[PDB]
Amino acid sequence: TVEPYKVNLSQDLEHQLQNVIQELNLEIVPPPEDPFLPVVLNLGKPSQRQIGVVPWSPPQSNWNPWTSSNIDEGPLAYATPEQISMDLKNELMYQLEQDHDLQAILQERELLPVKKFESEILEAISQNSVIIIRGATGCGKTTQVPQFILDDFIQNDRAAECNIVVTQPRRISAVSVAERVAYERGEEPGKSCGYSVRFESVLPRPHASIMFCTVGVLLRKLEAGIRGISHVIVDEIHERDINTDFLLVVLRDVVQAYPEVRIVLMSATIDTSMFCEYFFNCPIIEVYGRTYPVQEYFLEDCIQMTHFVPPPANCNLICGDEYGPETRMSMAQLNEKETPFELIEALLKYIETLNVPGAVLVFLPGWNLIYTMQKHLEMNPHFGSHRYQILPLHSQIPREEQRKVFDPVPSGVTKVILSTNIAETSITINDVVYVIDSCKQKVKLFTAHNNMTNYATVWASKTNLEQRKGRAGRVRPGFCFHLCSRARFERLETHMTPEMFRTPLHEIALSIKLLRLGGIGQFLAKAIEPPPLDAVIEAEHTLRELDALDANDELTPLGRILAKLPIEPRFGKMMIMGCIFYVGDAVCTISAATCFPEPFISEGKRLGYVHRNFAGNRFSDHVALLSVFQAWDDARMGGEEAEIRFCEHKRLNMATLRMTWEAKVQLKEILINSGFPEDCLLTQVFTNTGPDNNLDVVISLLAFGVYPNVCYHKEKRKILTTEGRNALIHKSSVNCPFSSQDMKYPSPFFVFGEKIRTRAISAKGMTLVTPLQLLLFASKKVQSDGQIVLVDDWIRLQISHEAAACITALRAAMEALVVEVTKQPNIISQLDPVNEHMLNMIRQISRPSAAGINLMI
Ligand SMILES: Nc1ncnc2c1ncn2[C@@H]1O[C@H](COP(=O)(O)OP(=O)(O)O)[C@@H](O)[C@H]1O
Ligand SMILES: CS(=O)(=O)Nc1cccc(NC(=O)c2cc(-c3ccccc3)cs2)c1
Ligand SMILES: [Mg+2]
Repeated sequence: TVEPYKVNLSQDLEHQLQNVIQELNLEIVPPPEDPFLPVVLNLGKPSQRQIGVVPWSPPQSNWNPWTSSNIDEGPLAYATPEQISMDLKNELMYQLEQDHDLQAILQERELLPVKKFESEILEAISQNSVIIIRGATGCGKTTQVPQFILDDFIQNDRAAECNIVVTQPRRISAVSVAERVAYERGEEPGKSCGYSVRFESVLPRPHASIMFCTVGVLLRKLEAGIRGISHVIVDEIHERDINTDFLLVVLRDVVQAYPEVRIVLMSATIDTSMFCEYFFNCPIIEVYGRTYPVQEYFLEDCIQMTHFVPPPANCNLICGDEYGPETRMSMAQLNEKETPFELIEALLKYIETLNVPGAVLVFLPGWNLIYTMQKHLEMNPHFGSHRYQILPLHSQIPREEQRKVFDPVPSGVTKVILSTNIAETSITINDVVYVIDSCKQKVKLFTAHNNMTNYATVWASKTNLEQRKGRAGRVRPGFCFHLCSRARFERLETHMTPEMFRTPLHEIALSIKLLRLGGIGQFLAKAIEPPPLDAVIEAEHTLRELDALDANDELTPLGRILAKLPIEPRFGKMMIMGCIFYVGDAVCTISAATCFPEPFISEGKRLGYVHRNFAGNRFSDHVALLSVFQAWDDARMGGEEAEIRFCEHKRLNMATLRMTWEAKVQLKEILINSGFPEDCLLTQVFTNTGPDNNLDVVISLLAFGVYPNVCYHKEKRKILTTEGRNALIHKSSVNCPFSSQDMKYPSPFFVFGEKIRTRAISAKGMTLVTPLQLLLFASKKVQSDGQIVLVDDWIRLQISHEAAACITALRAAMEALVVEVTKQPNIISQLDPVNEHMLNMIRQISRPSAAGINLMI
């Protein structure tokens, strides 16, 4: 157990709290008659009910479908479709006529398996409202089909009547495919091709254009409707991305009401009968090309071929008699929960002895096991520049480094790709003869009850291993090396659990309400495979708690704002609260930074003197974050090269800071348009060492945003979670003790970003908060016996009943103000003296000094 923490609160402040509560006429819960029966201090403190179909209209010559606005300037404002159609045709005919590098690219395009199905695909699309283009990965579904459709309208003098939307499940795919199709038309993105992912877009031209966006972005732009679009291409439907599954529900209603629209669903070689039945038994256009017979090998075959020996229910124990005693004895020593890196090294050295030039595609879960495998290889001098080109391929690296996987290598060098499941069905790498398959997947499991994020390394499906096996037989007779026992393969599920089954639904719930599609549960019931009940109940509960929905489950003015903001609704509300306190910029910066990896280059180690200094004396990763932005935004003043020098010298990832800043500008814009004043979102300079009340309030609002992630510090890295369970301070934290010197925290309480479950519970991105900040924002339920208070039945404080119930009343007073503010956001300019008195009182108890703490000593 742990003793109740004493909160040394001054007599002056305890009166001020009581005064404000009295001035606001707040119904404070009085003390208990006796101990043993404690009282809850929590103060509990609508629109008419409505199904609806998202409206549709075809392309128009004086309309820009991407900016969702009229063209009332330039030549295209008055110009007729016939002129635009001829102007765009003549331009393309002349380009193909001249550019010899473009002619060569078109000659590569015309060799892709999909090419010979061009006639049938175009014929199918023209006849039917919806079709499915099923076909193996590498035929050219993604890159060619949109072009075929566009060219067919250009060549047949109807370029003005074509505007294609193409949805991709991943961010990287939307941007990469746009860059790829642009190159294939001898352009950069911004002409015939463009992309619109989250916090980054390059808009294409208003006519005869393709938009490669993510589904999340499309849904956020449907508020007006699908106006000025001829075709909607939903790509990679087989991956079962939750937002894609959701869009198919929307699009089916759209097809039914507006059958003139054209929907093209594109899928790998899977059972597409589910989607066919869903879209009124639509046609399935089959696409195929040359494939070679790939030899399948499992963990037994690999260990035996390489004569491998590991260092110092389990399916590695189960092994057939048709194998060797040492093979069976060797395999048995391998832990299934880890990937054998030394075996992959042994498999690469075996691939050499076969004397058949070809690239090796190594499938791994995430950026960690790719980083680990890469580091492991470069240690051995054999896997050097002269003999091996080892290229990593995951989401969070520059596109320059990702483009290099397609580049040919000089003969004598082997191209080894250490990739995630991006290279499973989403992209095809050429000259791939060998595939080393870990047989694992990285999925984000989230259990709401304990607020546990688990980036788990779970088993892949049979369908996954069959698709990964097929990545070898596109050049010549290939080999696939599965690192799973022949027993384990039998125990694998046929298909991966679709995201709809195992993902929070509150972001989708808001989308449903914004687009006015009716009831959350009513709409999600129409899904191709509806989500489980508790996930819909959990979503409806989450949005009610935030006052995003009311008792009638109808969207509130607050809920409308949260829907438009593309971040966690809890961070969206934290930003709204931030605006009220005139710290809107800082909270927008913090909110943005959650969407990107850490700007620090720590390399999975403890932080150095340089990175730790950004934290100041606040014992906060979030203060460190805000501080690198202050330092970075100051360094940018001296041009681009000075920015690159600052980043290199301070070991910072420049691409991360730029994308995060860009995101902050876009979040800020959505608040401005929602009615919030300009001068409550200004970049206010701050100190991370000296007294700063604006930073005090940011950390108070942080506590709200990351709730229910709070923890208690015991000794060294060992911390106590909200479940009363043991957890660790993450190595990458500033609050992680460097070497043996134990940190003297002025408070044991920490709010934090993610509650990562691995071997043990690891709290990442930690910020120290006072016990007053704990009671104000980082708690829901509070019970008092008169002397002790019980915060969410996990930790106890020794604080005056009066102060604890008053701090609990401010929380309710703030919620009430947030509701009033969201009805008319411009009221934060001039507030009632009474409202500013409770804001000033929150500002007061946000201070360290308020809890008798001086961070400078
Ligand atoms: N960035 C790229 N660099 C080189 N080749 C590429 C690139 N993107 C796609 N390709 C090639 O284009 C062809 C079609 O790919 P794609 O349209 O993604 O196929 P799919 O039908 O599987 O979606 C493949 O041969 C692939 O190797
Ligand atoms: C609604 S639709 O489905 O018919 N068309 C559609 C589809 C997908 C995406 C977008 N639009 C965008 O992605 C973006 C637009 C702007 C923008 C807007 C105004 C001024 C300046 C920039 C930035 S991103 C439209
Ligand atoms: Mg594809």
